[PDB]
Amino acid sequence: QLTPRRPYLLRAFYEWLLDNQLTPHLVVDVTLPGVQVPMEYARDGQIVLNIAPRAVGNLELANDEVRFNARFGGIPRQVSVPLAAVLAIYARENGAGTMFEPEAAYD
Amino acid sequence: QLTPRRPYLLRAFYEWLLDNQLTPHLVVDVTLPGVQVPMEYARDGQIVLNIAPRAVGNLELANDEVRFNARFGGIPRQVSVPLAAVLAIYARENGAGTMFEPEAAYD
Repeated sequence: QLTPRRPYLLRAFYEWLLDNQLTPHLVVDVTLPGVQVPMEYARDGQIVLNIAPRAVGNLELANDEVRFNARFGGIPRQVSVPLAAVLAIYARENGAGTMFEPEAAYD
Repeated sequence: QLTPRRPYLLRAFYEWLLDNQLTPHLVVDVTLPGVQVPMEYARDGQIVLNIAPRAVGNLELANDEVRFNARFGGIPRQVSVPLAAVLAIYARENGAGTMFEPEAAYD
């Protein structure tokens, strides 16, 4: 009945990480549908994308999707990750962050 | 280690609740140092403060403290609650929300 909270938590942890001068990495499960990522880096069914302001462009941490574009292997790429497919957000350095609990809306 | 995330979590749930058209209330510990709330309404050490945009003014959910203006008992009052004293946030209509985990920075 109520919307999922995952995108809001993702935004808060993202900011939190940035304020602690950390490099946020999004952990995505590329097995799910709608996931548009550079599969060449996916391994064991999941991919870890650096989403720091520096490393990416046009970042939109929306409720429906996490979108952005960046160059991989020298090729411009447009990335789209349904929130359903967002596993966790960790800092590359320390590891601080969180794994998102499953939610009814993402079934 | 790192700074506390409660402020960011507080902001996210606050956003999440309003987006679901719910009424967010704070649950404050009036026992801690620096808490500035209209004590007349505190009950057994805690005060439930409605923080919806209407029932409040100049709401500031900063990292250090929650500040806002409101009138309690016909008299205009300034509320100020150090993040350390915020126990939980929740929707008055369905109890949706969360109680914050204790964090190091607040000992």
